[PDB]
Amino acid sequence: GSSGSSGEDDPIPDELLCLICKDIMTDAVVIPCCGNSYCDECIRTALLESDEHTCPTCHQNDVSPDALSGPSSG
Ligand SMILES: [Zn+2]
Ligand SMILES: [Zn+2]
Repeated sequence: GSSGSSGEDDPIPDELLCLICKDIMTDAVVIPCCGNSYCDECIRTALLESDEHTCPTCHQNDVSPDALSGPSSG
């Protein structure tokens, strides 16, 4: 050996991932209804998926989509 870089490391932890597609959340958004990490889109589509805007984590009714920590209109 005698080359270097002797040691295994752990990649981005789960805590830094969404509970939907498990993909880096370019724009972490925390929902008020309950509070969870979801991709700017993940949370966007979700609300759509269901008949109406009903948060997946906690059955909500019209969860303030703007409330999210996204000043870019979402
Ligand atoms: Zn996602
Ligand atoms: Zn919720």
